[PDB]
Amino acid sequence: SWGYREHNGPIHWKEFFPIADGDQQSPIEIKTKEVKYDSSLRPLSIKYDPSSAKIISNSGHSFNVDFDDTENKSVLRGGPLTGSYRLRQVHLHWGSADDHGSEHIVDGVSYAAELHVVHWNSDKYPSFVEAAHEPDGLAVLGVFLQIGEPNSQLQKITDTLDSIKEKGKQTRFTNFDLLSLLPPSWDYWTYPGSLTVPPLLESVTWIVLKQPINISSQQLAKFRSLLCTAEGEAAAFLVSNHRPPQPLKGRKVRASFH
Ligand SMILES: Cc1cc(=O)[nH]c(SCC(=O)c2ccc(S(N)(=O)=O)c(Cl)c2)n1
Ligand SMILES: [Zn+2]
Repeated sequence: SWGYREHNGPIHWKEFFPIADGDQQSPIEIKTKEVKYDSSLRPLSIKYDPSSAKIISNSGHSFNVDFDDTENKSVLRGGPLTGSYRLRQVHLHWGSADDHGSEHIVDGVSYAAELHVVHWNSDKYPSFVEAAHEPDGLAVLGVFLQIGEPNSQLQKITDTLDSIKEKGKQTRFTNFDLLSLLPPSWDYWTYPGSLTVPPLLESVTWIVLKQPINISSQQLAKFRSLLCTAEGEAAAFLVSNHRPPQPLKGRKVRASFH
């Protein structure tokens, strides 16, 4: 099965999922002199209910905070989006070293990690599952992490990781104030792309915030202790789980600011 190890990592994914070589793949290099300022883009309209968070799990590929998306308590609107995108899931990407952990790269600068906040278009689709197969179905907010002072909201996640070390394990997790976790500035870049993991579907409107948030080196290192392997399998650690940048193939990256 797919992963980030030598045999099963990003270079080999095209072997099980050919769209890995598609024309709208993510992540990408963001080259700021090539981005087009677009005055029709709107500021982000963000509403996240801290009670929406319910469970945190180890998928084998990252941790997932899953949100109750039964109704429209936590939604993203504005930005490049038409209509209302419902919060589903938060997860993180990192690398084995603090200087190279993010998926999107900005003029060659990788960050220490990158948080993804995944939402789905419930104004057009009846479920996440249906939305995930259409070009306008998903919207992902990408937030960079840089090493700095410890982050008291991320401490809440790190404190759970010992209880979910094995692939498949879950624990309850709620009262998570995702709105306060975001950086001061919500200036962003946006482009049409894909999931950055298999099945790599080309259904995502990416919204990548320019300003990073801080995490300490000790908090970040805790994520690398997660196993990519299940209880009863030979242990291997998820030291790195970021996909390299993919060809832009003529897509327009736009900025909400200039
Ligand atoms: C978000 C979610 C909930 C769920 O129940 N199942 C799944 S399958 C994984 C998936 O669809 C997915 C994974 C990664 C991403 S990412 N790395 O943020 O481009 C996305 Cl948009 C979607 N994903
Ligand atoms: Zn992701």
